[PDB]
Amino acid sequence: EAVSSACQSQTSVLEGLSCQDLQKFGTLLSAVITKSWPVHNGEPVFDVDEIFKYLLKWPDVRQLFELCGTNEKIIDNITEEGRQLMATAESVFQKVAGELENGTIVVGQLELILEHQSQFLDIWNLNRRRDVRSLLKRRRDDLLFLKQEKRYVESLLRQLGRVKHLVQVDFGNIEIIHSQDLSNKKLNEAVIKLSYKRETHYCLSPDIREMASKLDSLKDSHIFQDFWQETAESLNELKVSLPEVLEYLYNPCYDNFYTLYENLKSGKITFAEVDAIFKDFVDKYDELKNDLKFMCTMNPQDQKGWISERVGQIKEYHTLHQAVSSAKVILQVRRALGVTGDFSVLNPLLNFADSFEDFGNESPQFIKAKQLLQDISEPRQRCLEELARQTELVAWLHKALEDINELKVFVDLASISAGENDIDVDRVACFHDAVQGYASLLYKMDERTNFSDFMNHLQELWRALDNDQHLPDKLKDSARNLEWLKTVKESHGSVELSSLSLATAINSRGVYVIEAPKDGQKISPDTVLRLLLPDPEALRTYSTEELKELLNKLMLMSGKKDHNSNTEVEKFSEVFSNMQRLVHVFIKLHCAGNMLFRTWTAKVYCCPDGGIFMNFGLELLSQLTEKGDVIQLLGALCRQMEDFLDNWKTVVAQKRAEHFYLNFYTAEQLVYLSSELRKPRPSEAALMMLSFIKGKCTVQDLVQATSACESKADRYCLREVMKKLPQQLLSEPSLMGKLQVIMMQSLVYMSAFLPHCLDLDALGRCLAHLATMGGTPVERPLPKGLQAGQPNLILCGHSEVLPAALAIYMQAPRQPLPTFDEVLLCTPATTIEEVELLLRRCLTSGSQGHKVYSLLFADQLSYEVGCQAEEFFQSLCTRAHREDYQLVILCDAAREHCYIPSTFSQYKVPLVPQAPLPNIQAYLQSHYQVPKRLLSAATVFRDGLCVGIVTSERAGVGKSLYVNTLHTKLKAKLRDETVPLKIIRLTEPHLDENQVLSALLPFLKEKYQKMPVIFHIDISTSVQTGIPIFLFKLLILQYLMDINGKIWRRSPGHLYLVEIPQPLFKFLDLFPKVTCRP
Amino acid sequence: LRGAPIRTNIARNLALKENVFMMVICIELKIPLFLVGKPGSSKSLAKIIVADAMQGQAAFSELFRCLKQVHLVSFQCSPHSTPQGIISTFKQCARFQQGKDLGQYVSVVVLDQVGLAEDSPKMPLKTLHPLLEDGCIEDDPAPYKKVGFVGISNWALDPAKMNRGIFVSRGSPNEKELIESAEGICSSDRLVQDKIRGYFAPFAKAYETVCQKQDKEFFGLRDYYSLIKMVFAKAKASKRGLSPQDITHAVLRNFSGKDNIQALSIFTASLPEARYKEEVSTVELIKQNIYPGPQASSRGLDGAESRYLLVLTRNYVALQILQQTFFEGQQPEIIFGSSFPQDQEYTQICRNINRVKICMETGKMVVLLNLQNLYESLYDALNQYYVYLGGQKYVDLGLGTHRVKCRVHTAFRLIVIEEKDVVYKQFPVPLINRLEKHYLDMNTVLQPWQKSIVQELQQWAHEFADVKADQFIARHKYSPADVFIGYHSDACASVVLQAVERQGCRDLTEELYRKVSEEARSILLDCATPDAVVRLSGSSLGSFTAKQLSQEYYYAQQHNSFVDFLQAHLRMTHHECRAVFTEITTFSRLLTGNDCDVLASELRGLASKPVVLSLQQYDTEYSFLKDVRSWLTNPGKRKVLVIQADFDDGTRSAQLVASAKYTAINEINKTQGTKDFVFVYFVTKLSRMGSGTSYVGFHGGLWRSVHIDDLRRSTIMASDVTKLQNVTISQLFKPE
Ligand SMILES: Nc1ncnc2c1ncn2[C@@H]1O[C@H](COP(=O)(O)OP(=O)(O)OP(=O)(O)O)[C@@H](O)[C@H]1O
Ligand SMILES: [Mg+2]
Repeated sequence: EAVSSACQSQTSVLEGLSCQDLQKFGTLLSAVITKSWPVHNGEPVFDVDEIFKYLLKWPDVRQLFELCGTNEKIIDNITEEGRQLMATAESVFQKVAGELENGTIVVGQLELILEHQSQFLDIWNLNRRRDVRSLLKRRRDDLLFLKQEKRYVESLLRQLGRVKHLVQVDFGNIEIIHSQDLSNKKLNEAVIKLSYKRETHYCLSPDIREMASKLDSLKDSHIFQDFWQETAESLNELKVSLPEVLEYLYNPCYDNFYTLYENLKSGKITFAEVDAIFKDFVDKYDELKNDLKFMCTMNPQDQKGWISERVGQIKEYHTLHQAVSSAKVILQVRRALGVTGDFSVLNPLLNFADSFEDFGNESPQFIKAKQLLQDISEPRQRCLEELARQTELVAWLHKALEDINELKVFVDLASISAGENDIDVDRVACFHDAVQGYASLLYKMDERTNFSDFMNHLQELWRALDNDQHLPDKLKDSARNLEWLKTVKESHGSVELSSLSLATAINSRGVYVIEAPKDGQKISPDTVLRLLLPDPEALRTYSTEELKELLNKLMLMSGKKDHNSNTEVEKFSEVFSNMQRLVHVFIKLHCAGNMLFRTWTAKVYCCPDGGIFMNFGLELLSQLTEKGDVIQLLGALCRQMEDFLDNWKTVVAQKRAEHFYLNFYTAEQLVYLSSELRKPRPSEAALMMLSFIKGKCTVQDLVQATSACESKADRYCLREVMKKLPQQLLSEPSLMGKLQVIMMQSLVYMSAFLPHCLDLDALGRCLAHLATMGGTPVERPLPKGLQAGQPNLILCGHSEVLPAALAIYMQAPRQPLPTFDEVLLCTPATTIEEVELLLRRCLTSGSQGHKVYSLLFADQLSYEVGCQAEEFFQSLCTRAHREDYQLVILCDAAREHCYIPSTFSQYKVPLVPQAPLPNIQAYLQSHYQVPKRLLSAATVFRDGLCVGIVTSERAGVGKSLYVNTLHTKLKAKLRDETVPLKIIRLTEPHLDENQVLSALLPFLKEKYQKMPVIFHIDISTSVQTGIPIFLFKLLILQYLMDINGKIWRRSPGHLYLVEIPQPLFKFLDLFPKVTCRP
Repeated sequence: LRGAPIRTNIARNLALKENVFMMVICIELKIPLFLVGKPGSSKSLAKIIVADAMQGQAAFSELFRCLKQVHLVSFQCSPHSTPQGIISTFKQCARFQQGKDLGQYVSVVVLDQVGLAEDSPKMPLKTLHPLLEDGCIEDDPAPYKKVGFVGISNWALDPAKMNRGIFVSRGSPNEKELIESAEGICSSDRLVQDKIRGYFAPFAKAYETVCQKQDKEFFGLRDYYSLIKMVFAKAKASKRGLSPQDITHAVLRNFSGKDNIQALSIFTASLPEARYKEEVSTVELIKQNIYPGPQASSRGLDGAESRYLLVLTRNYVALQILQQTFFEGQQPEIIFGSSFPQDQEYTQICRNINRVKICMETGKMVVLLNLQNLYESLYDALNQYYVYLGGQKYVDLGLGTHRVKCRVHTAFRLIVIEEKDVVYKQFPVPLINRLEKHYLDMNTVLQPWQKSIVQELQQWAHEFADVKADQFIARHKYSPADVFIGYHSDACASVVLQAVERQGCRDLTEELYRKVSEEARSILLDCATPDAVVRLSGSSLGSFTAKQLSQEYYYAQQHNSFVDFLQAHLRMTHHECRAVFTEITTFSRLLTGNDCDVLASELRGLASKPVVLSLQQYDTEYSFLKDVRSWLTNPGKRKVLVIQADFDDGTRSAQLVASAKYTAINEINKTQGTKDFVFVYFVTKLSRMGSGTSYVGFHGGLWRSVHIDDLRRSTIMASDVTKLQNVTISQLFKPE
């Protein structure tokens, strides 16, 4: 184990051991040779290269072989598997080692032996006892020539491809021979005698090889690539071969290079090539030294006095040219600066600039002329160029500022005027630094100063430029802001406070307000918070989005590096976050259904020591206010609010668990019902939605339910709480205690706080009473083969699920049809609350009837909704229920992979009930029959069915004409009919029931439209994925839903008609259908 | 192109000239433009150069002087876009061109990712058709309403609707195009370009091969341009040409991360001379990416820089290694979507963005954690293009419908830490190309012999719980989790990381192997419950190793009480680190408030009144932040802060620790001065009912984990249980 550990690292294990003990040394050698093996997840090799690499890289294998071969009394006793492995290793070594006497060796193993020469020589001398020197030297020389020709090919290919855009050259066979890797036998190189060696690179002739040798001698010589490119331009497209390129393209280049060579050798070159081909070596010569040394590589001749003086000429010419440029730019900035002055040494300079000379020698009279301008800079003349071209800028400064002292206040005037952004605030500082740097020549400049003073000023500008090399760019981007620089001094009242200043203002006197607005709009988080900033007496209101973008703007302020700014901005951000979070908890509560916070409102004074001001919409409880720092008060208020939300969801879950019928409606329908039932003459919306429990509810029955629900004992209890509460409020000094006790009393005794509503208990009692007056309870037995105590899962098929359910319910002839209860048609993205309500309706004790509760299209619920639904179902079976419930779940046959079908695999009834289509048709048609003595719109239909689906194979037949003629036939009888004919054109795909519900809303919420109204729905041919669910929700279940609002109930006496044009084909046959033909 | 202001290291490909051409002609004729193309098609660069090239009267060229002035109004197009945003942008430019010279001033819109919101759920690009004809909607057409539009998209665009514009649908950049762009990018220096011109064509060939190899669009043009700029900078700084290590480093850095791509092999096949036969690991590539040289970014302007890094990992391991052996001297800030209860996401991302901006201005490294929520607010800063002004770099950072330029320091690096699966299946390809990919998950840093250390320690700690004893009549096999609290089948990797980091020398001498193994053993046993260390006498380890490890557990390491641990800790110095952060796991009950008072009572010499923090009350991040700020504000030296975290309760304070820990360290890195030491201790109470095994392992890097049985001191029993092992109950009652 220890030797396995040691050889796992790359250390040496045995190097000088005195271990003459034979058996034990053999045991440790077996251990090392079984644990130093190249394990690759468990004895994979099937190859000989890796074994050889391990042989040649391990400092203990050669010692092991030495020790095992020195004496014959050790190998005999090592191990059976270890001896097998070292025999395999010796065989592998012999295989790769008899190969080197021939060319059969592989190149990779050859470089591997050359990089471990000592290891290989020792192991070869060891194996010799069972040539080395000459064979290995000859082989390495062969390899060296191999790499020499390979690099020749590489460089020739690269150079001929650098101009690949001009000409293409087919490279014989090398283009494929060189392409392949270096994993081929050495014998392919064919090292022949009688001397020459022709390798796998079938070179056309040795002339190409010597051309490649010269090209690699000047592969990097920049001058050579320029010459070669310009001579390659001479050919121009052309598919040309190698042999003729030598004289078409290489020979002219080499000839020009050779002639230019002897030209520089003579020192007779002219200035035309000096400024034509040496134009990219400006202020860079050492690499030019090495390039010109590369130049003398090709000719086997010395370099003793050739590059030094010639590069001196090059650098002196470059200095001369940069001096001309500096002189002309300094004269330009001088004449632009307006100073007359005197230099009197640059006239000969510009005269020479207007001169042309042809010689490569040293200008000798110009040494004194350039002495004044030897080492100005290679950079830094660009600053003066910018100064020269920015005449407008300096003219404006000397028409506006004209001095250095007032600048100290000028930028200050800018700082307030500049914007809040980082760019806006950095403009002032960049302009300030630019003018501070350039005052050396912009302010210390007279209309007449001499050369020496100008140079001293240039020197002090130089020492002003050493620390900031960006000064010219500061001048540039400040000059580009000339309009702002103009308008800052003539600045009028800038009426825009700031992002940070307005932060301080809203922190100083901000008033956050939560209202839950009484106007018609929604209760979305955007419309439930407002902000007031007062002043004078103007007061600006702020919306949530405006506040959020304000937060963005002051969150992207620049760097002011002070405690005040960042502390105040983060305080404002923090109070905004806590305010939004209280809004969050409040809106969660509001959507939970509270009746205590509907008329709640809250003012939060962001001012320090501003506190909070709560308010409730009732006269029997006084206002609630605090004081203190807003941040921890708001934290406490939010913690208490969330805890109250948890308690409220708990109490509503418990109270729903007691009354069944109060589990019918959704939470917001509960709050609407509690509000409405206290009205003496309730509107028709809640009457219609009560018609789903009592059925055909009226004012008298509802007042009977609401009058026989309460007792005077409850009134005494409320009087007790009213006489008890205010002193409880005054008991706790601060508001936290009185808040906790008011909310606790609300949870325990609610109905006294709002003597204009009903609590959950009163609502449940009223609904139960309406159930008691509305008798003849509905009974529905299960089908054959369906268990009556456990979930009945069915996997029917997408075109059969709905008929399956409609046949399951057929087994109750002459029983009233199902409604939104016990029949839940699921759609993707269905609110969890609706399935929770269905599960409650199917697992409550108080039902006065046995009914089958069906969950259609179960797989279509989302993943998270399905998970929550299953958790609630398991919980509700865990606590308590009635053990005679009929629960049927229907899924799609091909959609078994979803959550709720997978989780009911054990609770599966592989039966798939169904009934013949005429049976379902007779069921539905007979149950749609309106009884006589009802004064219905169905009288004109095919003898009273109040439902019709109008369809045809092709359009343009007159289905709408049939609808209108039925309407006018009804108009013919029952004179003075004024019968409305609503038309709804459902047109978008992914059909939405809310649109048709809303269009249907204003028609029976009036009670003056109880007269027969022949509704006529119509459809468009782009509704592909939304027909069946809506059709079955409206015509069969007789209801229209909304998660948070009223419920529309189809009524027996309002005739409905749905056009549908021509999957669904079987479905349309279910309802009492009419069809028309051309 | 020549009339436009020049920029060094810009290539004259047909691409760029074509986009800027079509752009200048269309916004002059007020014609919509729908420039599409794969990432690296120079569309955004075309937008910027057109914006800064077509100024009216102050134009650098006389031709752009005779042409109009342009004032675009940007509008980023996130997939969560609303038509109100584009309507607002259009109204803004309609006001902008209202009252100004129509023939010399024109305002246009740009939707840099218009193709992204083609299938947004809110139907954003559905009122654009009337907008691009009569200026605005639900109102009269009028002058000062006609507005240009450049619908830049990095994705294939629907042509049927957008036909009214000009679809300049850029194709795949051909090999000649790539060699031309190669020539143009390195145009900054003439001399080295003629030395490195040869490599350009094989680079293009290999890049096209790799781009056509993987169906996924993991590699693109931005990587190629970064590669060529990197080799350009390396050659120009080295001034002698190119050594093969430089080329392989460049291709490795700008091409990596993808699992089924041996891009090094693909490039080196076409470059047989540019072979490398030595091993170069991801660790040094990260060290080069994050720590650019002193000679780097030291000359005029910043044309040549590395890209921001995006580490690909799995099981969220990158932070451990990065904080162990790379983040030296200065610890970068860590930004994340804090998991504290009831924090709104918008405020949190705003705060993260502000911290990002502060770091960029100051020049302190940023290590991100969540990008699927702030990618749309960073890719412009991840575009690495700078709007220079005063010689200072400025980048666009955007919050909602608000994009604002902001400063960036010249010494600033950014790291995005993400897992392999999330990037490969959720990360957008433009972000992939904007970010320099690199995979360093768990094994890249780990040497093979260090993996052997891992397995040997694994088998060593697998039999540490292996005890067979008849001291009790019971048969309960002990898991390695229970003997070493926290162990999670992976903590061996983290602990060996910690060990090699502690060694520091990081070589192989056959002595470092042994000592790293032994320090790893020490770190393991430092998180071992005392009952286990005393049962160790009869466990499968043996009974001499039992004595030795018990000695180390009770004599060298301190495990009697929290106060003894604090004294021993504060007595000794550290690795010059201003602060030391220790995590404490306990079975005793968390301190209750008088205990910290007495704790300071015997810490009157070193501590500064340590404060305890209950994590069930911090229903906001800022409560913790303000507490930490207060604790740093109070005077003193060698202060101590302790955070209690009961894992065994009904609360949710189980993963929240993560957020809290980062926050605390973040606060220090941004709120501690330069003249006070800090010690932060995180204490957690665990049970022996299996909650002491379901607890995650040794969070490595910047958390020294350790296990104290009971926090409170014990005056009654002795502090050394080995003597109690030696003596019997009788010997406890002997008289003097
Ligand atoms: N002609 C070019 N020569 C050299 N580099 C270029 C060229 N065009 C673009 N780049 C490089 O591309 C990056 C800028 O790309 P840019 O942001 O313009 O992308 P894009 O293709 O327009 O797409 P997107 O719309 O996603 O931004 C820089 O890193 C820059 O170096
Ligand atoms: Mg019709």
